[PDB]
Amino acid sequence: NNNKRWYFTREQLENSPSRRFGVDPDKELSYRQQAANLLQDMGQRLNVSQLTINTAIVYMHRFYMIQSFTQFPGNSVAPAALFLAAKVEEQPKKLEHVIKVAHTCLHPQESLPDTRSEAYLQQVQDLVILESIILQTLGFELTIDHPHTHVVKCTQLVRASKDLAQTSYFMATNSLHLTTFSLQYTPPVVACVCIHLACKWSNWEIPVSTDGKHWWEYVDATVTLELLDELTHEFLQILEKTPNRLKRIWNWRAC
Amino acid sequence: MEPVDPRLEPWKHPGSQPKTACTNCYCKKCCFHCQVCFITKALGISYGR
Amino acid sequence: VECPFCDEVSKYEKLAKIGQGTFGEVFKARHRKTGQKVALKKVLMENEKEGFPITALREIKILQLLKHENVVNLIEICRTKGSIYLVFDFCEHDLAGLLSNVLVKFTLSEIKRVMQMLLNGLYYIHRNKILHRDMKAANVLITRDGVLKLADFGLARAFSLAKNSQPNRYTNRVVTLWYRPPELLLGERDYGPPIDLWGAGCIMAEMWTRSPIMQGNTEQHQLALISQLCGSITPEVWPNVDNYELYEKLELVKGQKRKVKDRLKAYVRDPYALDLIDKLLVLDPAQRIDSDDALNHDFFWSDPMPSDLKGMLST
Amino acid sequence: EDRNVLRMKERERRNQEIPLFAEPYKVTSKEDKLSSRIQSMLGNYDEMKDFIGDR
Ligand SMILES: Nc1ncnc2c1ncn2[C@@H]1O[C@H](CO)[C@@H](O)[C@H]1O
Ligand SMILES: [Zn+2]
Ligand SMILES: [Zn+2]
Repeated sequence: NNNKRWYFTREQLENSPSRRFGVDPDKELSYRQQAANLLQDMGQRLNVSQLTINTAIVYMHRFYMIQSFTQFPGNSVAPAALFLAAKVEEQPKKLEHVIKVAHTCLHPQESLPDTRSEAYLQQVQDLVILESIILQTLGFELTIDHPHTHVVKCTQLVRASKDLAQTSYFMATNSLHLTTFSLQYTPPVVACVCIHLACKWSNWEIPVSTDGKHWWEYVDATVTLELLDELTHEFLQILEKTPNRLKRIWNWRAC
Repeated sequence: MEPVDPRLEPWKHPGSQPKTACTNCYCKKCCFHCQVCFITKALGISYGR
Repeated sequence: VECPFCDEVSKYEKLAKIGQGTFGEVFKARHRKTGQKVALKKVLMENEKEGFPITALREIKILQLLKHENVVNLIEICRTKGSIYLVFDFCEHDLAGLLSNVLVKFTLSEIKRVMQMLLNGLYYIHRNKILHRDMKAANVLITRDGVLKLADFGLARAFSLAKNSQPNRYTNRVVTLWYRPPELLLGERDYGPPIDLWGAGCIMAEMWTRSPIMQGNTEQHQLALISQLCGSITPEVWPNVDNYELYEKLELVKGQKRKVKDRLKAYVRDPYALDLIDKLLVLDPAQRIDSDDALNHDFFWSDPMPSDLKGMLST
Repeated sequence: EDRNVLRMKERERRNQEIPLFAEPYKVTSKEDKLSSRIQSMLGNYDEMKDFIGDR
């Protein structure tokens, strides 16, 4: 039962280290989403793989099943996690570069601190420390499996169109950003939920195989239609609770 | 946003940086410019104040 | 500051220093309550320039994956109330030490067994898409019961069979210089398992010479020593070696004939042994023997058959 | 007992340590509650599909 270490029940998620310090469920979930968004932004500026960002996000999710947002702000943890993930996923970025990108994101007003300043070397010390804390908190379990792997593999099998492949993959990223599925269900299960959701939206339908089995049976042997509907439900529920509550805020105008 | 063949080795994966810089326009195209834009513009999630 | 999945290293008692690793100091220690021996490899975060070393991260990742009788075993990772310690299963001996020890004498049978276990280990890690990238006598451990263990994966990494297309650009300056193969010295960055087997050849020669066979001081010096011993590096013996940007930029001696068997003849004596070393120190990695072919070589299945080390080690 | 056999037995010990679907189609009806919900919330898929991903 070493798997169930980084997988939790709803009772455990409800009793988070942050709940322990008086942080509302919706507010903690918000803090996670912001960290994910910050990780994604920084990652895109650093130009690392999405894999790196995704790994960094799972670290963050797991970090806060042990530590509290009270004690460790997301905006301090996030650059450390990404810096670590960058190495693990074989696209390492210079520590100088990360602190730069992090500064740009969190302080667009301030000027980029001097590389010699006492204040800059303090930023370095904090990042390197947090990395060490993240590593120890995770028990040096740094190998992460993502839904994207199984999503892409599955869409090839079922001969999906580019849009359906794109959308399924897109929902996989959204699952990491907006939910705590990475802490509840294994990547193959989440992959199905994403594909299932993309299908219900697009009205694409995946038939049964030549051997009479549903597509998700080729992804995970524990998944059932009952589970998929129920999780797609929960996924949508999380989507509504986002700010802008899904309303279409664009303008139908030029630029 | 864009799928990546998982069979690629980690050091082979393309970078996540979009070809074009993120704007402040809120048109449909710009709200789905990239993952960051979608999460921040379309869904209203931000880490900054 | 909670930390449930990282025990304190206090549970172990350091007994002595036992060498310098890829990124740390290494200590022999015994568990305070059970007496179980371990090797603590301390991650030296002196280099806070890039935080936790990616070099150490790879070792931890890789050894959590690899599990084999001839690969060293990672037990856990410990902290101090801070510095990090990698905790390995302890091995009484290392091959370099044994070869330097004058009281240690190998029978031919025992050498066969050492090389057999070594190549078995290399065979395993290679099929799991891992390069060791630091094959040398000092990184080969042997337990009290005479079981060989490949160790110090600080320099190891995963590699690809990619993809009839865009080739890899791995790190070039790897492997201890003395055991570094020709292609790396010529700047190859799309290499593979053969680089480890070059080292296996170098180590196999040491089993009889009791001293590293090519001790260069620079990459050019090492290349020169290789040329003298293995013959001149030429397209005739190594197709498309021309294509290396540095092939002419370095100026390589052209006269040298191959003298591998000639020079090792007096020390090794065994015919099959000489042949296997000859196939391991082939210049062109495409023509260099591989783990599987090596392990089926007559050297391992002719008399005297390999025997257990346990005997020789107690002296 | 022979070397060839003892050799092969070891070669193997070494070694032992190491269209299903039709093309998906559109479905106008019947509609289920899940789909109906999703479409009401995310909107019309075809209006969005060319914005999610690359062209
Ligand atoms: N378990 C061990 N037993 C003996 N020496 C070791 C052990 N681990 C590492 N070393 C030594 O550490 C150095 C390389 O890390 C070599 O000198 C090697 O012999
Ligand atoms: Zn616009
Ligand atoms: Zn953008």
